[PDB]
Amino acid sequence: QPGLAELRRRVQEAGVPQTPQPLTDAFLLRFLRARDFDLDLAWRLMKNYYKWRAECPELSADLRPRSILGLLKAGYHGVLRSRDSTGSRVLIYRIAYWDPKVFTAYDVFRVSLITSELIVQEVETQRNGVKAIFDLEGWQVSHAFQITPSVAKKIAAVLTDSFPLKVRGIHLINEPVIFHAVFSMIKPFLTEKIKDRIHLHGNNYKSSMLQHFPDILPREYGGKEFSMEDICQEWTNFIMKSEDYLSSISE
Amino acid sequence: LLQPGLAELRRRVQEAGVPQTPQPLTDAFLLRFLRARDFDLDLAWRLMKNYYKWRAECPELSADLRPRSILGLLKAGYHGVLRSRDSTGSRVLIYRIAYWDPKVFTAYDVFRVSLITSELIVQEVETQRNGVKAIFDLEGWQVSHAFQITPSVAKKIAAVLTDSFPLKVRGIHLINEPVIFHAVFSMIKPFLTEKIKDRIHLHGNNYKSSMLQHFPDILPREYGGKEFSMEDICQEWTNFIMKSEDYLSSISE
Amino acid sequence: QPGLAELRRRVQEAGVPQTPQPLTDAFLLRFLRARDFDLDLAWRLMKNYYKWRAECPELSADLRPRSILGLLKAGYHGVLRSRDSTGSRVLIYRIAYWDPKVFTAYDVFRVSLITSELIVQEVETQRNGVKAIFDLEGWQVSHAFQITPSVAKKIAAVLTDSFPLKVRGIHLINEPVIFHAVFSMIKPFLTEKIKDRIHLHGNNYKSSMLQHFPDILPREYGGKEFSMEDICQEWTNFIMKSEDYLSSISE
Amino acid sequence: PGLAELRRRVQEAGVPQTPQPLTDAFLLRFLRARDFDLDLAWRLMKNYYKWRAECPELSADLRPRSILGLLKAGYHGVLRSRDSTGSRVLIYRIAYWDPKVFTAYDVFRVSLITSELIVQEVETQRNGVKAIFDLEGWQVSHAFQITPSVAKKIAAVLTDSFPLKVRGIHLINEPVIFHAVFSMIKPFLTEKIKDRIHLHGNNYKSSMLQHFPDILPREYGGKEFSMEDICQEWTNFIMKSEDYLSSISETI
Ligand SMILES: CCCC(=O)OC[C@H](COP(=O)(O)O[C@@H]1[C@H](O)[C@H](O)[C@@H](OP(=O)(O)O)[C@H](OP(=O)(O)O)[C@H]1O)OC(=O)CCC
Ligand SMILES: Cc1c(C)c2c(c(C)c1O)CC[C@@](C)(CCC[C@H](C)CCC[C@H](C)CCCC(C)C)O2
Ligand SMILES: Cc1c(C)c2c(c(C)c1O)CC[C@@](C)(CCC[C@H](C)CCC[C@H](C)CCCC(C)C)O2
Ligand SMILES: Cc1c(C)c2c(c(C)c1O)CC[C@@](C)(CCC[C@H](C)CCC[C@H](C)CCCC(C)C)O2
Ligand SMILES: Cc1c(C)c2c(c(C)c1O)CC[C@@](C)(CCC[C@H](C)CCC[C@H](C)CCCC(C)C)O2
Repeated sequence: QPGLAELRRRVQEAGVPQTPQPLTDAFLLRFLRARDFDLDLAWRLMKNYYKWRAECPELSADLRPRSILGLLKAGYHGVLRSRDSTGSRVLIYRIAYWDPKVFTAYDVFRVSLITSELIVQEVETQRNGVKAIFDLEGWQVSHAFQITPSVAKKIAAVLTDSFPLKVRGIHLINEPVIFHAVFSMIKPFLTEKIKDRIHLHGNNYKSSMLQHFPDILPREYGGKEFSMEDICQEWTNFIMKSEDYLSSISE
Repeated sequence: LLQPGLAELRRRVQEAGVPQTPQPLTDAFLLRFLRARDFDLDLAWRLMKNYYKWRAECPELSADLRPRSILGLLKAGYHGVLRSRDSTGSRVLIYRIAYWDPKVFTAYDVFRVSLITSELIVQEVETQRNGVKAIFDLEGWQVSHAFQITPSVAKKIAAVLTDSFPLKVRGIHLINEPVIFHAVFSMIKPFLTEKIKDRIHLHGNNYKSSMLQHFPDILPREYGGKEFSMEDICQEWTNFIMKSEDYLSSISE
Repeated sequence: QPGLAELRRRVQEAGVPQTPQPLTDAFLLRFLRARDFDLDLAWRLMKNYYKWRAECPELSADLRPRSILGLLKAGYHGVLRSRDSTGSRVLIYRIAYWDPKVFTAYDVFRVSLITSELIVQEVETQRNGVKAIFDLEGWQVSHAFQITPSVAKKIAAVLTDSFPLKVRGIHLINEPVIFHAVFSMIKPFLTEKIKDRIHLHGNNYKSSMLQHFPDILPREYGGKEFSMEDICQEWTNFIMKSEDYLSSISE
Repeated sequence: PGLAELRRRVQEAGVPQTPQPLTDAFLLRFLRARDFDLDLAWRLMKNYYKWRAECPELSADLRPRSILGLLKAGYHGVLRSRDSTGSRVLIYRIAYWDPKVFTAYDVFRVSLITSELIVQEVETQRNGVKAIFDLEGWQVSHAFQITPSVAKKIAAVLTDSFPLKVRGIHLINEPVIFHAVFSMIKPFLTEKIKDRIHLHGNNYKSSMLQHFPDILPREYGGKEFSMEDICQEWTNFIMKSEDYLSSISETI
């Protein structure tokens, strides 16, 4: 790979912490692939990733799952069994299974960080990226109370050059009108390729979702072969089985 | 062959001193109000007082009903009326925002097009009985349109729609509407009865099948019909307004 | 009094609820005094009041103060010891002391209903009305989340023709600049007189407020004699002392 | 040092060699704008040329004759003195922008012209600029000119597409709607960036005197000169620079 050992010379001569993430070839590949081996942006992303980590100890330091197990058990999150036509990983998040009384927005954010770290190891996921589907049915004001400006800036960074993962699609379903109306305002001021990656489907999402993701959705969203229950429990399994590797890369 | 409440309405009108010009207080004219409220005399009277109150408060809309000043808008293709009534007998009106040039015409000019049309169709007994449905195609909506809809204009649209014109409004259909219209609808909903809320329909960009449920076999080709085009009915309606200009003069101040 | 006899008769003819608030002459005089003994206006107000009460049982049914005692102890609300120069009762509300995670907009609205039911018993308050000062310092997006269009409609009603108290002044201090844009949207839907009774004073409110309320404000707002904390405590003690009277007029 | 590596990349990447000559002084604008951080300077340089190629209707022509009418009207002046930190201080008056005669692009070109003139000053490269926008007389016709397209260009030029450090943006007499929306945008900006944006409102005299003591025109609190003075002085400087501005413009 053009820049496999080349990039490590920038890593050594800068003084990047060797722990908790061992600076292996397997770890350094994440950053190059995440920018299509553009060595220049790969280095900015690596700096931004560790900058993001040093800025957020309450989030980035701890990847140990046992703390957000209740959320996974409640069925907040599952990853689809298959990749989409572009080979991207497809993730589903379900707002109605987040209890703001029990779990804070930072706990919920950790779930994405955990999943992101496990799937980023997959080569195809590095090349093809991820698409994320947010089912906003069950949105309460108590959820909104949790999304402070500080939380929103962290969502922003992690989706744009602060994590070694291409975001290839953000899909919202069952959003409140208020979400769609505000987004309508910010939409025209966004770049051309970015507003091609954000999709607000509303309540009548059936067919737009099938255009984007044929054959691979759970029954709840128009598919025919499995349910959210299945993939949630499956993904919950994968995370708890990987809890040791997750511990070994924590602080 | 006495009409319920007509004799008494004619007396209340006289005791209150309702303006005799520009529109004469014929039986035909009074009956507009009674029919709009299904012959409930008290409600027809409250309506009739509201109608004159609204007119007096908005003379920059209500005084001049002559079409000449708004001919450009009709020529552009802003407004047409369907040939057929819907299945409940309503007149069906179509307004197309994309043919309103806001550099050229103000919100008040556009509003006058609706007043002119309403004053013409309210002469029909079947329209008095069965009301109107209006379809707004909001494709091509611009910030220039939004800025013309000042809080003042919104109040006069609300005022005129709230018990101030003797036409029953049986349905409002918006198609191709920007998402913000939904937020605006949410803000106004608590001020509406369930009956009225259920008459307002925002269909979105994928409106064709939903709007065909309401208007089978009578829409122009552009909206899923197959017998005529929008252009045909804009021309025909424009024609009719121009032939009615002598009448429209006589009911102007 | 002009119209009391006719009102008594109308009350009887129309089947106005006799419970939980008994239809004494004193109660009927609230409606007459609120409308300067204009019978038709007083009758209209009375009907609007019962209409409002029936539309909003979540607000009107319960005037028991125990559920909102926490808000009163936090220092949300007090009433000035003196009337203003025109004989109006003067109320203070401090948004910083409403925790929207703990109290809903409906709980906060109920505080005003309780206070209003208490002060409307005063003949001078019926004659001279009220002024309310809202200190919006500490306003958060989370206070905004609770002000739905439904709540906005109830607020509008009670300030205009659905509650038998003349509103002689609404003063906002430390209000976010956004309130001015909201005020522009609302103005056409209000008459010249009511718009004239709404005052937004900003962060530098002290001299403009003193023009309206010389000598009577607490120290926090430019007066000299007492603190907000004193008047919150006094008003809390009074609301709780009145708890049986309040229970006696609750459904 | 950092200059040598930048020059290498410039030759390697095929950075356009015209209209502006790629001198050591030209490259130093980019190094100084990012305090000699080579990665940041090179990124800035790349963004600058990218911005020019996407916006040739703005970037190709810096000749001032097309916008002399706007200068003569009193739209724009530069303070005779730098501020206490050495920044160049620019004043824009929306009242004197007739949006029927000049587009937002015309008005934007004035700022491009002023910027290409002051970036030549070493102390300006080092200490950046402050800009004051007097929004008295803001009309709906101005807002119509500010499309999303224009908004994106303004954001780019203020952030990472022009080699001038923006040290402060001051708005005075702004309508409520600027303040209302900005208050919604405020919490999402960084701490450093938020401390560089200042909305003074209608009562601005004291707080403006704080940031710029003894250097402002009479109109904004000073005593030594008028806006009209510095408008005319700046207009005459721009026009005396018209050959220079041609030399850094593409051919016609
Ligand atoms: C300025 C934006 C106004 C706005 O969006 O305002 C909306 C929000 C939420 O308000 P709500 O009272 O919690 O919920 C509303 C009621 O359930 C209503 O009865 C229902 O309509 P219906 O089902 O009876 O027809 C509405 O459905 P939609 O119309 O959304 O689909 C629902 O929204 O408030 C704001 O977010 C407050 C914070 C600013
Ligand atoms: C690397 C990575 C992370 C870390 C990630 C996501 C993706 C696609 C990633 O690639 C998507 C979700 C997110 C940003 C976590 C969001 C946490 C919040 C608390 C979710 C709850 C509610 C939101 C109001 C829902 C809308 C979110 C979308 C607009 C992204 O975390
Ligand atoms: C008697 C009568 C009148 C007078 C009338 C209408 C109807 C159904 C009537 O029966 C509907 C249209 C309206 C209110 C005129 C509207 C004029 C404005 C300027 C149109 C442009 C833009 C609107 C923001 C689009 C949507 C409006 C709907 C929500 C009504 O005039
Ligand atoms: C009889 C009566 C009631 C019942 C009353 C008030 C007055 C003057 C009355 O005379 C004023 C306050 C109000 C309308 C309750 C307000 C409840 C809300 C939830 C307060 C919080 C936030 C408001 C967005 C702050 C601004 C309020 C003013 C614009 C009124 O309750
Ligand atoms: C290199 C450079 C350029 C090129 C520049 C500015 C500055 C400080 C620069 O360093 C400031 C102004 C701007 C961005 C051009 C503005 C053009 C528009 C059409 C002005 C009119 C109206 C604005 C909506 C007023 C407020 C703008 C502030 C929010 C910046 O051009």
